[PDB]
Amino acid sequence: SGFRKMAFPSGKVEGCMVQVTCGTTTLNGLWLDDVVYCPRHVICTSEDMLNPNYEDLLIRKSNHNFLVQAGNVQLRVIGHSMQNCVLKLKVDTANPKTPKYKFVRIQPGQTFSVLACYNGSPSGVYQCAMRPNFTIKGSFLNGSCGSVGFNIDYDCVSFCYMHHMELPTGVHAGTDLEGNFYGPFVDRQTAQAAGTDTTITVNVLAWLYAAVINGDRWFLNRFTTTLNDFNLVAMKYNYEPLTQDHVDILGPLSAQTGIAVLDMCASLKELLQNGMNGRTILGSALLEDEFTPFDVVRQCSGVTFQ
Amino acid sequence: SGFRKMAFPSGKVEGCMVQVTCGTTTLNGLWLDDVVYCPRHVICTSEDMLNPNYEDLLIRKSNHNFLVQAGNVQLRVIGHSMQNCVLKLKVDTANPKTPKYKFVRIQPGQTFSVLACYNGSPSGVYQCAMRPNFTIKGSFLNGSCGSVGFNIDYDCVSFCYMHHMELPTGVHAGTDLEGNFYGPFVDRQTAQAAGTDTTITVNVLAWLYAAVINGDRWFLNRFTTTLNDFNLVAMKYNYEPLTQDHVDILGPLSAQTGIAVLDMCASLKELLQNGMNGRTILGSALLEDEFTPFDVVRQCSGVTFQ
Ligand SMILES: *[C@](O)(C(=O)NC1CC1)[C@H](CCCC)NC(=O)[C@@H]1[C@@H]2[C@H](CN1C(=O)[C@@H](NC(=O)NC1(CS(=O)(=O)C(C)(C)C)CCCCC1)C(C)(C)C)C2(C)C
Ligand SMILES: *[C@](O)(C(=O)NC1CC1)[C@H](CCCC)NC(=O)[C@@H]1[C@@H]2[C@H](CN1C(=O)[C@@H](NC(=O)NC1(CS(=O)(=O)C(C)(C)C)CCCCC1)C(C)(C)C)C2(C)C
Repeated sequence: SGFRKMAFPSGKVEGCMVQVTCGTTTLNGLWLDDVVYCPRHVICTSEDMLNPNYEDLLIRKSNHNFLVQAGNVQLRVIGHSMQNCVLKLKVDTANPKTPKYKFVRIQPGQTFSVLACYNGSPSGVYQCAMRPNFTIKGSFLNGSCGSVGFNIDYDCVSFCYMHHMELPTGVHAGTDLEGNFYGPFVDRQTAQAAGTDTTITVNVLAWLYAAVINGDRWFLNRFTTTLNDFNLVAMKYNYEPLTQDHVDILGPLSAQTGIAVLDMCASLKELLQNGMNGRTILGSALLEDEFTPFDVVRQCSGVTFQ
Repeated sequence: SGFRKMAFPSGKVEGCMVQVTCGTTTLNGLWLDDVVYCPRHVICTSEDMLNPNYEDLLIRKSNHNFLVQAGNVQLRVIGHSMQNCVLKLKVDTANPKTPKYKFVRIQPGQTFSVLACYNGSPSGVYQCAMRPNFTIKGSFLNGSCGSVGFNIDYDCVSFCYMHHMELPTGVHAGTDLEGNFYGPFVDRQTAQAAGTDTTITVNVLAWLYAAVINGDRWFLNRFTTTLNDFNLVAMKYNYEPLTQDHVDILGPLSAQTGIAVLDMCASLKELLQNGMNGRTILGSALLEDEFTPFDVVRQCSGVTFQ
């Protein structure tokens, strides 16, 4: 038993991390085959971030301006190209540790593991979720740009995030591995609007099911609620609308615990209105929304990977 | 910025996990050089748990009763020996991916990363701490026995834990890599006394320093205390006696934030007596004691490893 925030094993991603330097800016790059992916704003200076012209800046840059290192052994940049907000630094050596990689663009509510790197060296791994406002609550300092988020299907590493920048609130934003930002953000140092964050309801319900499997059962009621009456209670506390598809996704968890989704909704319908009086659920005093239904099945069935 | 429970990169540990099978029992083993380490109760059946005689049980077993597989490769066992509560299976092939390993026995209050494994395959990594009662709050199912805990010291992997069994309270217990259990426990299915769990005070203080660096400063008061008055409040709510040694390690955190340790103790002093009042520090409504001051320095400075 037990329940903790689990990140995927980072072994297959550590071998793809390199150091990328352009002038005085040093950040991380993703070395897959003979291509090195990194944030395109590595070619900028201090006052270039304020209003950059990336086309004009890349043109004044040449191949010997990019310094790519993989540990002590180096790589020679052969051809630089731009794809949206990421830089394609092609090299003369193909990565022998290239795994079965995969480029995916995730939806708000899905979780992934982040391998935080500095100077091309892995520092730590942790799990987080893409918030409904297309930001992530991660842990990043200077030098962490280029760190990637990923999942493992089985042997297929699914890259889905690359860190770019930090918001004034303290959350973080980035792109997929094709250079397209998550959200309405642009890679420019200027104040931009960020949306209001909501609570992922289908994730809170999966977390409550995890609490039932582990023994926490006090939050449970005997009543039921509609699929519409619950949405009234949800949409006040800035919770996210619950659909019929979410009920079908929670099938496995509903069948193992013998508690219908609409029954667990009635338990959640009561918790949001009254509070918790000062109790705890799974060792937490707040409701957790960073566990997808699939994350709960992994921790309560032992799903392993390559 | 940011702060999340962060685990060490598990790349160097994934290549050491193998599958050990003895009869019907299949669990995980640690492959370092030409030795495989696994819990000794792999030789037990279902009836042996109540009262196992490990000497008499091991004698009835031979080298060909132990089958070890590192994925698709079979490791033929040559010599089996028993050291405390772990079994050694010397195989004919040395692990070519043997990292720079190291066997350590951690103290209560220290943290480490756990690589939960099933059938010799890594399932995920998470961070936890050794509780003062020599238990850990982990996440383990059936087949997870043999999963190891570790720290990464630059280029040296420090193995410090191997999972063995689960307690009635939902917590877990195990041994070091020499076979010596953490705590008074013995590997036998029989009611066994566990100790009262206290809160690691030096970790809560370090966690409060992390909140100050990240922006959370509402809990800072204007009082101050010595080292003895705070211990009266701490020892009632089950915290560890705060010693002068704990004040000395928190230097880097106190020097960066400009807040003395005795100053943070007064702010903590009010936090135990008056509660928090539906408030959250670092996004948590409870006080966290699973972050050593070394962990906080790591996330707030950028320590990487090999
Ligand atoms: C990353 O590139 C890196 O690690 N580089 C190596 C050299 C150290 C670096 C690190 C981010 C902090 C964790 N990322 C950046 O420098 C990017 C790029 C420049 C500025 N930033 C960035 O993160 C800004 N944040 C920022 O610009 N946020 C906004 C504007 S704001 O934050 O509202 C304000 C007007 C500055 C107050 C822009 C985009 C949307 C969010 C708001 C800070 C360095 C100030 C944190 C690029 C080109 C965007
Ligand atoms: C591990 O061997 C494994 O993963 N095997 C693979 C093949 C399935 C397995 C993991 C189980 C839970 C994570 N570990 C065990 O089976 C050990 C060994 C037998 C029994 N257990 C075990 O964990 C017991 N727990 C237990 O016995 N705890 C106590 C006694 S008790 O819990 O108070 C009670 C009287 C049984 C209620 C003894 C040890 C100290 C704590 C108390 C359970 C399977 C019941 C969880 C060994 C040989 C100890």
